[PDB]
Amino acid sequence: GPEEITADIPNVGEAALSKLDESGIVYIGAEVTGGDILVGKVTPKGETQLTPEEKLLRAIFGEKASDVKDSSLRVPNGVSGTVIDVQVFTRDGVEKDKRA
Amino acid sequence: EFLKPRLVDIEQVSSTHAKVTLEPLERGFGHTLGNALRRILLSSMPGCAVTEVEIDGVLHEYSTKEGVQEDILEILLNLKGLAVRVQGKDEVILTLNKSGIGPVTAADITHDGDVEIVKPQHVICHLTDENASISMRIKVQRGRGYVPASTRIHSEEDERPIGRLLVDACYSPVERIAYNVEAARVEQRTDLDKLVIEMETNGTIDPEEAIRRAATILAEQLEAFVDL
Amino acid sequence: SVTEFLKPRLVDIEQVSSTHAKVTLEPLERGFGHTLGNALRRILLSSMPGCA
Amino acid sequence: TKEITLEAARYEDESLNLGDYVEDQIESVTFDRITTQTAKQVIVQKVREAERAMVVDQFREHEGEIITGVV
Amino acid sequence: GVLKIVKVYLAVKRRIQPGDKMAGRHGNKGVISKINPIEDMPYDENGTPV
Repeated sequence: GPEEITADIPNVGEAALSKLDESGIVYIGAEVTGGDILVGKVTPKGETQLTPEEKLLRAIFGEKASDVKDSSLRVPNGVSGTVIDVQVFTRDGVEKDKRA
Repeated sequence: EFLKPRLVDIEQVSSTHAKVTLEPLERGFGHTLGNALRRILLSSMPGCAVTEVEIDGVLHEYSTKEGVQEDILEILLNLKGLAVRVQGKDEVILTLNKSGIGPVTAADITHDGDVEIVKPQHVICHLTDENASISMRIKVQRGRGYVPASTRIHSEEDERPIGRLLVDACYSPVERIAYNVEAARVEQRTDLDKLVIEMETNGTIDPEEAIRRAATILAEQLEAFVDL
Repeated sequence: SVTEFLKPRLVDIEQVSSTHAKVTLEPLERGFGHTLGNALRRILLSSMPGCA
Repeated sequence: TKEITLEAARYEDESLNLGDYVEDQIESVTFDRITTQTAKQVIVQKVREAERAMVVDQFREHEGEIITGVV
Repeated sequence: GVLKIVKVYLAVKRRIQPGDKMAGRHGNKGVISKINPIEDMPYDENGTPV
């Protein structure tokens, strides 16, 4: 499967999602600090296993993505910054999201 | 058997800098009091400069507005040098509104009773477009010394509305301090040194109060030298 | 604030037999060490009453 | 929205007395998309609770297993 | 083999601090050593510190 650019990133709290919109792209003019997340990128993992917990979680809820891995472009450590300009380049085969 | 120095003259040649004269001072103290008072005055005084701002229609420091002929970074750099004096409170907010052709000055800032601007002729930014305007509200708080902008984020009081801008704090009312000694009057004696201190104030601090506060600081911190 | 300070706490007074005392104080706010040292050195070395 | 009394219900004629724990509201549907990690943690906790419930159903009801075993 | 590429521009304001390599216009290099407060500076008889 392809990659996901949305803001659905697990194992993080409200502090990491506060810098992100409903589309997974950081705001224009947010004072970020080294160690935060700019663009929420999650990679789908393979099934590779079969457990009753799978049928309990993804089958019942319908969330058949179903496994995700954190691969967000985090800010390199040691540097602060202020996001002044964000560019979105999309090939004309994929339906662009709301922020695009 | 010493002679207590007393303030005798405050020569205010202009609204920005003045001279204070001390009268009889014993020999050898011309360089003790002068250097100590110079260092205290230049180091530790309560300033009243700007800390934080928020523009009507910009998202960060590095963008630009339509109508102003210089960058938001330039307006912040010019604004960080504003000389404003607060009397009643210790943290106050002032508002600015201006439209039409013509530069905006500190005299165009709302001037509610407690707050008093000292240099109305100071320029902040020009205005060129006819149907353009800026509505900035500004933050002035007390303090002393020097506070870098990086440390200002440590508050962690949810200071993340994107419309806020932090400017480098520079509140330190004195700018250039000089002193010199000379032979005093007769007083039926000799070997008394008068201390003359020339002080260059940005405009928010009167000389006599500055000298009194510096002496109070020195005495309060030196009172610890009463050993076991 | 405006007038809050860091009043020094005399940590110790090391004393050699009878004359070579070594007074150390801590903390002292930045810029005050040289000022106080200069003031004390000039007021103690130069002018203080004493018979000779 | 989650704690009221008869004094506030007096506007609505106080149909129910204060302190009632019965159901008084409902939700249409929850997306449960961003909360996937929390749902997985809750599923793990529920699996542990089900294991504990099975243990209570078998060993506790049978007073444990009084027999030789392997540690 | 790409769907979308997103580029963001971070903008830092680098201040001065001990370690910054400074120089004049011919020869006299130097690493800045200490941010000495202004009171300790050697001052001219007019009052302006260096």
